[PDB]
Amino acid sequence: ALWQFRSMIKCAIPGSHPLMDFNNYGCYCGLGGSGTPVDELDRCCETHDNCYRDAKNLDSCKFLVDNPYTESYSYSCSNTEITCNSKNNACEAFICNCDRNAAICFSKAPYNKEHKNLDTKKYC
Ligand SMILES: CCCCCCCCOS(=O)(=O)[O-]
Ligand SMILES: [Ca+2]
Ligand SMILES: [Cl-]
Repeated sequence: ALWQFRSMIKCAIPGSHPLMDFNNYGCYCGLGGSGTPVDELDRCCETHDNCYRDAKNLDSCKFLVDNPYTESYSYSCSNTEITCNSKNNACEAFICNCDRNAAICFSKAPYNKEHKNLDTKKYC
């Protein structure tokens, strides 16, 4: 679930402001996205959007009727270490990892204020 995603990011990147920070960033961090990613971070989101694309096409998520951001799952945090609990079932585990990997990715990609609120129509 999205709330869990924001929570997950706040775990891997402490003083973070997930939504303020990762929405409308680059050409992929946000609703949808196209064009060439603008940097390592924008790439993290491209990967995340593909992971969510596979998720819906996953047999294990056949009963999930909406966007993966509505799929709730089970994760824990410890020392900015994100764990996807084994109690998660197929679809959840999967979606949990799309998120986890994204948080980790986000925490290791440079952040360039210039790529925030980028003009998509003009550069994507
Ligand atoms: C352009 C941003 C769209 C998504 C905004 C946040 C939607 C979810 O809000 S939440 O259910 O408390 O995690
Ligand atoms: Ca996106
Ligand atoms: Cl995204």
